[PDB]
Amino acid sequence: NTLISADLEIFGKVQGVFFRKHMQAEAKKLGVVGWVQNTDRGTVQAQLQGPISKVRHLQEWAETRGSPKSHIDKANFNNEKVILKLDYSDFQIVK
Repeated sequence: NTLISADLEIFGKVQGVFFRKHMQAEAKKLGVVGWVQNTDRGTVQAQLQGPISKVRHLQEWAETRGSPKSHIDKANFNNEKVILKLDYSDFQIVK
């Protein structure tokens, strides 16, 4: 039904801990597409697209679960918009 696109950035101990791999794995199970990236500021950034329910599940994962060794201090969500079709075919880990 309703598709959304939404940005996020996660802060804390979030690099070097398989965060990108685990986020990608969860997104693929959920049917969420887009990308995730390590920033040069020690944070993780992503864009998520998909059915709102599935995006919400992945956003919850990013904010409260993460990978086993990650510690999440904060999660920022913004630029959410309703979209009519997906701009991505799957969820990529990007450099």
